[PDB]
Amino acid sequence: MGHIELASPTAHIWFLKSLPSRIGLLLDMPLRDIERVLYFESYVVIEGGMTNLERQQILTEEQYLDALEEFGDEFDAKMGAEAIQALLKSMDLEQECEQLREELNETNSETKRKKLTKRIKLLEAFVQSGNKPEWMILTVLPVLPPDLRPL
Amino acid sequence: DIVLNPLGVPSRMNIGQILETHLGMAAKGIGDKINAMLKQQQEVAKLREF
Amino acid sequence: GQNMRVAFMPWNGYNFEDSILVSERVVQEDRFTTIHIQELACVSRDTKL
Amino acid sequence: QSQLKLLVTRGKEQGYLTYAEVNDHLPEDIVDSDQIEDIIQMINDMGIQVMEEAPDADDLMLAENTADEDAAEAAAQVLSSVESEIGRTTDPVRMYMR
Amino acid sequence: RSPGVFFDSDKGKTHSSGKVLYNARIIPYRGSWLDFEFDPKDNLFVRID
Amino acid sequence: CAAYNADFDGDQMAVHVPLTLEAQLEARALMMSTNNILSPANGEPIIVPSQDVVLGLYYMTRDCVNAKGEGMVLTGPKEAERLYRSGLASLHARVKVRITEYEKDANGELVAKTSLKDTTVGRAILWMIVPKGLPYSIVNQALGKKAISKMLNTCYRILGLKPTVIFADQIMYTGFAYAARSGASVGIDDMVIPEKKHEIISEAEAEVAEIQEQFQSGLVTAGERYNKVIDIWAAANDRVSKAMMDNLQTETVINRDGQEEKQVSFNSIYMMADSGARGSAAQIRQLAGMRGLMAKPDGSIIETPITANFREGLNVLQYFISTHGARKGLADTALKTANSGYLTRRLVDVAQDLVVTEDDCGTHEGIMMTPVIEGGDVKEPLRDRVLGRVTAEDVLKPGTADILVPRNTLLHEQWCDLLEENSVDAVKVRSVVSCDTDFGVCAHCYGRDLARGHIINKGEAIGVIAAQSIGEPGTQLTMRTFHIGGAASRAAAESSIQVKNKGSIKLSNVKSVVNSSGKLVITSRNTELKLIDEFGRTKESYKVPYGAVLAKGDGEQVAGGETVANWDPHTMPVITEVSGFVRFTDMIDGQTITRQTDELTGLSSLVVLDSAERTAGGKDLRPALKIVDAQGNDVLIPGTDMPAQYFLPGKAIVQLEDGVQISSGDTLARIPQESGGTKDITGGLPRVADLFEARRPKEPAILAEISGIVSFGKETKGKRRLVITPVDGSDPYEEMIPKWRQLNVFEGERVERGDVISDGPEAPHDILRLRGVHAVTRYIVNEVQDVYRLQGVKINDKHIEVIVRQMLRKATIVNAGSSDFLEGEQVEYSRVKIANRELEANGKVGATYSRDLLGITKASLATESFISAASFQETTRVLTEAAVAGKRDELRGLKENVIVGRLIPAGTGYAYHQDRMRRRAAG
Amino acid sequence: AVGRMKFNRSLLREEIEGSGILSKDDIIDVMKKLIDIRNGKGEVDDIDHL
Amino acid sequence: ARVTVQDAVEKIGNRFDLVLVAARRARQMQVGGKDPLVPEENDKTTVIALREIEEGLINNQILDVRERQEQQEQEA
Amino acid sequence: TEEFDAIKIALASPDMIRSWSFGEVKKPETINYRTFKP
Amino acid sequence: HARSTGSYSLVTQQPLGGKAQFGGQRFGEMEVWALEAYGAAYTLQEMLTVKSDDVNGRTKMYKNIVDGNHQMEPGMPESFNVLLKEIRSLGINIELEDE
Amino acid sequence: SSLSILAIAGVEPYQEKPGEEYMNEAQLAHFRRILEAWRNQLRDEVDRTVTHMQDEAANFPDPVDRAAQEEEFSLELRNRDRERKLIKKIEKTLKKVEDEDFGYCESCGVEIGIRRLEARPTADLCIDCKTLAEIREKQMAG
Ligand SMILES: C[C@H](CCC(=O)NCCC[N+](C)(C)C[C@H](O)CS(=O)(=O)O)[C@H]1CC[C@H]2[C@@H]3[C@H](O)C[C@@H]4C[C@H](O)CC[C@]4(C)[C@H]3C[C@H](O)[C@]12C
Ligand SMILES: Nc1nc2c(ncn2[C@@H]2O[C@H](COP(=O)(O)OP(=O)(O)O)[C@@H](OP(=O)(O)OP(=O)(O)O)[C@H]2O)c(=O)[nH]1
Ligand SMILES: Nc1nc2c(ncn2[C@@H]2O[C@H](COP(=O)(O)OP(=O)(O)O)[C@@H](OP(=O)(O)OP(=O)(O)O)[C@H]2O)c(=O)[nH]1
Ligand SMILES: [Mg+2]
Ligand SMILES: [Zn+2]
Ligand SMILES: [Zn+2]
Repeated sequence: MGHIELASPTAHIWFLKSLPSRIGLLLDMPLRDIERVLYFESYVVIEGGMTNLERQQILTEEQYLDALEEFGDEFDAKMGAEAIQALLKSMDLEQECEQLREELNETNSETKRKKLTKRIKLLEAFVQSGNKPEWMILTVLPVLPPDLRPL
Repeated sequence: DIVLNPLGVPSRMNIGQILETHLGMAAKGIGDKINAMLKQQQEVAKLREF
Repeated sequence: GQNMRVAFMPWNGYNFEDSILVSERVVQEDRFTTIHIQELACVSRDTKL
Repeated sequence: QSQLKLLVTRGKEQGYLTYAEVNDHLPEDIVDSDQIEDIIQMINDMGIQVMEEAPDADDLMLAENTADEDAAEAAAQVLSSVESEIGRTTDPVRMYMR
Repeated sequence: RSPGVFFDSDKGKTHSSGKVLYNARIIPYRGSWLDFEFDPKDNLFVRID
Repeated sequence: CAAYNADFDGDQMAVHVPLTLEAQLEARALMMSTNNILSPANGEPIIVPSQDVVLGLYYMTRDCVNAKGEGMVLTGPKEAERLYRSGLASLHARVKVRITEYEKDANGELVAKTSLKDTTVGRAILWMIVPKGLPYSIVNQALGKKAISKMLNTCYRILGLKPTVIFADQIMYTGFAYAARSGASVGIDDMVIPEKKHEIISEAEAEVAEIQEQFQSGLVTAGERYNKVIDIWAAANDRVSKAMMDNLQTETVINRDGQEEKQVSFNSIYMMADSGARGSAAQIRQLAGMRGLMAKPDGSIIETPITANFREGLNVLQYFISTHGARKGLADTALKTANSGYLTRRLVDVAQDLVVTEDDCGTHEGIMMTPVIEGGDVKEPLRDRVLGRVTAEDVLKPGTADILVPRNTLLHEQWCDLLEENSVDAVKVRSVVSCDTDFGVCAHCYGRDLARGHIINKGEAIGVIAAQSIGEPGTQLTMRTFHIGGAASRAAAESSIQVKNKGSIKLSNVKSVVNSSGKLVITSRNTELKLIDEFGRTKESYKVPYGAVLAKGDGEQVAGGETVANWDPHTMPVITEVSGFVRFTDMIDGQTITRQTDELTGLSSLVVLDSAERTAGGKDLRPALKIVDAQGNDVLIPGTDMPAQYFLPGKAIVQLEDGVQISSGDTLARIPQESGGTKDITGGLPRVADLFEARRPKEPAILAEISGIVSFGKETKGKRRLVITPVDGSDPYEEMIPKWRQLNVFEGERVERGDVISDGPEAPHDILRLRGVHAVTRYIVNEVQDVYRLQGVKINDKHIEVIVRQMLRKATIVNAGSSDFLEGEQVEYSRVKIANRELEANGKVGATYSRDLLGITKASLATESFISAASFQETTRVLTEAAVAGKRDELRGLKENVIVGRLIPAGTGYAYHQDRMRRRAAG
Repeated sequence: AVGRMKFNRSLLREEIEGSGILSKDDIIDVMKKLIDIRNGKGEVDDIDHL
Repeated sequence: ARVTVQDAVEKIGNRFDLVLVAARRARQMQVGGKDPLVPEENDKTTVIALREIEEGLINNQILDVRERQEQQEQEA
Repeated sequence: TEEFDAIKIALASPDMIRSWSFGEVKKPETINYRTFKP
Repeated sequence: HARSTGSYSLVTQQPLGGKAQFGGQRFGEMEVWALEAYGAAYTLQEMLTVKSDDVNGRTKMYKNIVDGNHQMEPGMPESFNVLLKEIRSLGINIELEDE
Repeated sequence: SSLSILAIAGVEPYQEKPGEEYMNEAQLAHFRRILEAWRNQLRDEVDRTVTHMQDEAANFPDPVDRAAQEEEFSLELRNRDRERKLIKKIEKTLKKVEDEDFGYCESCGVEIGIRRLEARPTADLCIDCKTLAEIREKQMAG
């Protein structure tokens, strides 16, 4: 087999467009949002420090512009699949799972409780399998042996 | 010349082949009778009449 | 086609199913022998050798 | 209440959904050539794939209805998308054009 | 099918309570279509092809 | 050829060569033609003579009034044959012959009995072949398709394979020989137009003329004319057919020495019909009769018929109509077969993996097999249902502690014969569904029935066997769904019972209340009335509804055809247990009831109005019928403290008003209920698929969840409430029910869990939940098997049973202790963890589970290994999920191993994999 | 010309050849015939008639 | 016994490990380490091994004992 | 040929993708069109 | 039509089907099920691998037949190897584990 | 003539007496007999039909004769379905006779002719209402 060094990190279609979008539910981000992010229409705040913006908040073109102008430093936001990969790498599976368990110990509402449980199971399974989320985004692309795509 | 299975007639509701066999046998009977009257070379008149 | 003398009867299960029994007499007279004209082509190309 | 809440019900309440419906029930926007493709594929995970002009026979539509799974985020996805009317300009041509 | 005007019924299936809803479709040889159709409530609707 | 469904009209066949030595052996042992003569579906032979053979044998055995050598005495069959071949006697002629039959009387000894039988020459010549063990009786008869098949069957059952094979070959050769000697053909004059065709046709035409004249009179719209004409034509057609067949069959009026006689004719076409080689009455009809009415495209039946026959000639119109019908059928056929393929494939996907893994699970549970005694007789006897099943427990003679069948014994033919000699009715048989072993089944619970004779051998893949057996048929079944709604064998009426055979009367599930004349009026909803015969067996079974007056009770002998019960169908009487005056409770005029009262004899038509018709003040007022004594105080129902307060439902016509001393058992108020009384037969192919996909049916009937006195609830909101209150347990079970539901039980009644409350069809899910596993499995088995027998395709229940087991693969946990408390989980993992808990010290907790029933599609979708699921499911989805999950596939299954090209774990390769299991986790 | 012939024949007019494009009086007659069949003074046509 | 192996299954009832035993024996016969114990009728070794099984001379236990016999003999 | 069992599925990490591959394909060309060597 | 050995295809090393080329019938899914109905594991195994897709196995078995020995060497079906290579071409790691 | 609906039973056309009231005991008995005979015949015909279907069904090796044997069965089953639909109509008519509400039009109170009831004993409406309803039906259907 061969491989290609991709210059811009590209998202793996299967983990986005498959009816359950596993990037989306892992990141608890709707599909339309991730779509808008990859196609370069809006930014997302990656660790926006002691500011007025959350960590999975989308910013439009000129809202990001007015913010950067106002918040030059201590403000990390980006666009595209590399932004998605970056925010994916930084998310702490185990600690967030423990938070979820604390919520389960404190939270008493039927449907919300069920949803919480579902997420808890999902994360548990992921961290048990041993796959790190950042791999859903491809950096190197393998190329099939020539004889199987003959000329 | 050919031996055809009878059990194919009644359940295969194509009965026309049987009438075809009968009428064709009759046609060859005529043909034979003419062959006989010609082999003896009877006369124009008799072939004509028949 | 051609018109043959047929007899409707079972002849020791060789016409068991829709199969047909036939006499050497038909093949002897060559009345069901077909001529088939087939075409063959040999093409000589030039390889780089 | 919208113009799809009355559809999604039918889809599984009457078994299928003819092309006519999914055509007129669309909002006003994302009519773009074959934008439907995504909503038809979501509606297909519930069991529809109706023929030219909605025929019928054929007691077999529930095997394929079961062959399209519980996890129905799609429902949420479609709802959100068709409840915001952000132009789903997927084709890069349009976005670069803008 | 020849070009022209056709009056279809598409009966039975129409809401499983009868409501036989008719429609006249005007089809040219080459060009967009005209459709005049009914509704359960007896209202006459136009469709461009 | 019958096995291959092959025909010699240019059909082709493929030929493969087994290469390895083991493959050669595998071909020769399991796959050899001679080893597989028995159909895997039922036990009977497949290789039976097909058409030409049967014609020859039929010709050979038939008897004739008069021929050569009437009344000759021959010293044996060889002399008979010597006589026939010399032309001194006809091949069929009634004759006295000396024959030596052999008998298996001892423990496999042959005892020659040698005496003079009255038979035909032909039958003796045929007897030459018959192997030693068979009784002469076999050949003495006409010897048609049925008889010949029974001949082969008995030959197999008594002697064994090797002789049955040799005897089959002999039968073929002799049949062909003598068929050729017969010289049977088919001439134009052999199909005789019945003399009276034109008579019936003229009658039918005159009748249609009268109906047209009576139409122009204005007594009937067009519809009546159309329907009536079509019906008259149908009757004319069937009568003409019957007249032609009557003319045809027995027309040989051949003469004996002097006067004459009449006999079973020797018309070649007729013999081809009756022998069962080709043709049925209908096709003969279409040659010699009128080919009836035909249908246009739309399904409507055209009024004018053809009336012509193929012997005569049709005309343009008639041929055109016949084209309509023909082409419609021809076009439907292809699709039908191509969809039966789909049914078979989705039936194999669910069951593929099921393999016989264990020798014996050691379970005591089992299914109660009875002779299905539907009313008048034994529609299907026990022996057929129980043959080849292992027993769950010892069966006792009609006298306790007289064990005749030790614990799990395989029931072969002779065991069944012994079982017949006694009169046991019900036998617990170990079933595949209740088999206890996880990850497969046990040899014993399955049983013998296969192409071979013996108990199943360990390792054979039963899942795909059953799927194949259930899929191969299903092409006889008419494609599109049909309906009949006939139920020929009903109960003669709906009111009175009519005992068919003189036997003792015996009641099941009842509590009668003797009335004043002394009749056992039954107040139980679930009552059945059987009949024991001379030697202690259940002959007749009848269903007696609530409130039916009886005449003769229990024990007394009923003579043939006595009306033992009587009641008006559309009338539920309310029956009193004690005597005294009826007191009126909450029956205000205008508020809840409408005064319709009669004169002296005390009749009324009071209608207990519901909330809608009740005025604004009478919303909660439940009008009741108070059971008071002469003194006033509520007399209590015998043994219980409840004063019977019969909340009369809507339209309770209370005849016996206040002031009429009710005898213990007099009807309080007659309530007319016009409940639908017919069980529309359903059938064809799609209904089977629909039954297998376990679709909750239309307006479903409802059941009771827990027991206890039932009660009403919030009045007329669009679904009246039913509150089942347990006498012991907690009260609070409210179930809303639509108004259109008819109720079988009164409000103030104590129902038991899972009795029917409303009429109609029950959803299998409820059956499983309330009644449990054996009830749902029996329900499915019976319901599908009815469809398959409706067309006359015989299948053994075990295959349907394995499938049903595949449908129950899943359960849902409601308790806790180690799981997630709500996950749909296979019953095997739960059962092993329960074994863990119960063998270990700790409960944990727990955990109590409930079974779920899934239709074969979802069940297939619930596969564990992902290579199979990718092989037949949306590959992208399963691959993506398995990639994220890091799931690890041990493959363990059949289809996985197929895909990887290693040894299937079934049959010859089971040992291989079993070996590997021992090599894993070992030294 | 075929389309026009079929249109005019469907509305039972003696005139065979028209101007190809849809004259609006025709449309009005069309709605009249539609509401007629909707009332029941006519049969609907089958897409399968030759 | 090239007609019906019914009697061999009556000897060994598995009907599957039967064919495996017969394959081990018939391969031990083909590769001429041993010779047939039945007078050959110009048969191939398949039906020879089946005929050897049906007379009770060979089964899994007899195969294993004779195999360990030849092994321990050849060790010397 | 190994005797195997248990086929494992997981997301490919970039270092495994580098691990399987023997070389990087930088130019899109396929063959020399004159002499058909790669 | 009959075929013992002949030409194979480029990508899927199956034998070519047809009359111009020797041919080579085709064991389908239904036939697979049929063999599964019997306990016939070795015939299925050969038919699936040594007879079609296993190159080394097929040549070794040819030589074995010529030598008058009848044994077998199934190997991995080439279609399954292609499957692995195509899935691995994606970002999906599929490895044959060991114990 | 042994081909009508009065022929099935051994009954001969009735004859309303001069001062005879409309629905009397004798007429009700007459019509009850007629309907019961009609029903029982139809059920026995269904039993015949089913036995025929159960005997014939077999697997044919030719696709152009499986259609032949499944093109007469389709018509037979059609007739059986229609008669099954008519058995519910007969049952309802037996319920109106048993309830003593037989012989009058369901739309308007007018009584339906006796000769019409001997023509089609299941008649529910008078000829006029029948015709109007038939028009409304064909119009809502087609
Ligand atoms: C020429 C012919 C018309 C003949 C005609 O109109 N005769 C009229 C004869 C009238 N008379 C002489 C008989 C007198 C009247 O009938 C008196 S009365 O009213 O009947 O009393 C028309 C009718 C169908 C038309 C073709 C189709 O569209 C398909 C296609 C469309 C393309 O775009 C152009 C090419 C095509 C091939 C057309 C060609 C041509 O265009 C056709 C043949
Ligand atoms: N199906 C069938 N078989 C027939 C028929 N007639 C004879 N056979 C059997 O087929 C077998 C063939 O034997 P032969 O061919 O004559 O003997 P051979 O091999 O030494 O030449 C014989 O049994 P066998 O093979 O020796 O049995 P076994 O001892 O091997 O178990 C024979 O009994 C027949 O009509 N039909
Ligand atoms: N054999 C027989 N059947 C009868 C007769 N009378 C009525 N039926 C059947 O009973 C069904 C019910 O008829 P209705 O809907 O009540 O119409 P109706 O008042 O004119 O009787 C009809 O089904 P349908 O679907 O309306 O018939 P169709 O539309 O398929 O032709 C019809 O076929 C009869 O006299 N003889
Ligand atoms: Mg054929
Ligand atoms: Zn068991
Ligand atoms: Zn009226």
